[PDB]
Amino acid sequence: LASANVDFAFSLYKQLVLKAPDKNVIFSPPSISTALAFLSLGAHNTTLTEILKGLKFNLTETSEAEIHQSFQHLLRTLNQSSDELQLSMGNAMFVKEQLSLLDRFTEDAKRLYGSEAFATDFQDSAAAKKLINDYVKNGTRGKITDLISQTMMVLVNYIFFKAKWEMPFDPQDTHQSRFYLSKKKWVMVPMMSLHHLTIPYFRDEELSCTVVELKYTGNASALFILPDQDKMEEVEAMLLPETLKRWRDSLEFREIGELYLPKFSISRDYNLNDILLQLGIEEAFTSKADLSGITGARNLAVSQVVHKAVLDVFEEGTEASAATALSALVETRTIVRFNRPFLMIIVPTDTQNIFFMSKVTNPKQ
Repeated sequence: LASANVDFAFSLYKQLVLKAPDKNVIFSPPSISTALAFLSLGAHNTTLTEILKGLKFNLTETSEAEIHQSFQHLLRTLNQSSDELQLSMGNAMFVKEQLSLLDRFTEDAKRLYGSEAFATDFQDSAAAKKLINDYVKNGTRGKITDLISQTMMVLVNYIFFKAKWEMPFDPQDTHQSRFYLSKKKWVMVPMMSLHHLTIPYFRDEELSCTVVELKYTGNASALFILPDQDKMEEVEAMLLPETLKRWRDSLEFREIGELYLPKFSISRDYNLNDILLQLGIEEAFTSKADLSGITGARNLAVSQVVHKAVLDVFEEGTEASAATALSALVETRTIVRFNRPFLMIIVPTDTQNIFFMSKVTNPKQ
């Protein structure tokens, strides 16, 4: 169920951070989950089993069929670009001209993942690569080749997101301010702010961090976690499903005098080969790969999996795209200030799933 998608998200995060301990992180779990399951559609035996288990499903409790039904359901709900909250996701395949495929593969891909097919000419690589990159701004790509190569096809999943803050910031309350990277180093950042507000709050003394929730208009919210100084590594160590359930259950309305949140934008390009290997998905990258469900023959193998994501946080709200754009200072009562490394998780209000995960160590990066 959705407990698999959340479980998969924290497992991925732990590995990305071990790869890079002091850089910014940004990724979309549901895009990476759907792409892998889209691939597993033409897989068999051990190759199949490693993918489904790598995704954190309990096979002793769920059949393969039920798993594809869940993703079909997940796709029908997401697509809702109208109620002030825009969210969209699609799948597609680029195939080399004159490449035979099994009727069942083509059919199921269509009925379960809404996949489209495009006749592609890879012999003209430079142009074939640009077309695919332009088609996928935010998303995941799986390059498939001849067992043991060239390029037979590329599977893809893309996502878009745009939302409005339920309590907008005013461009006139944004001021240049400090942001400490270390306990003695900092940079200048546009700091937004709100005054005299009541929002859900909770102080986690166990992990030494502060949690706050800012809603968007529509069925979604953003959670911001502020670890005390030199405590990020300790919060990261306990980033598990249970902790999330506990933070969301402990939130209580409280009044704040001032809230300062930096306006930023971050993007990342990931090569996921090593990571997936660390999670148990191995055989599909070898000669022993069993992807006979695509063309009928065991002559295909996965060579490369990449993920790309962009996040923009500003006065009006949040968007998964790039940016383009008196003010008298007050200081009194209580002051929550996100002027040091923090975490941000975007989750739907009535469900236990996550659309975006990110950590901000340096906003000017």
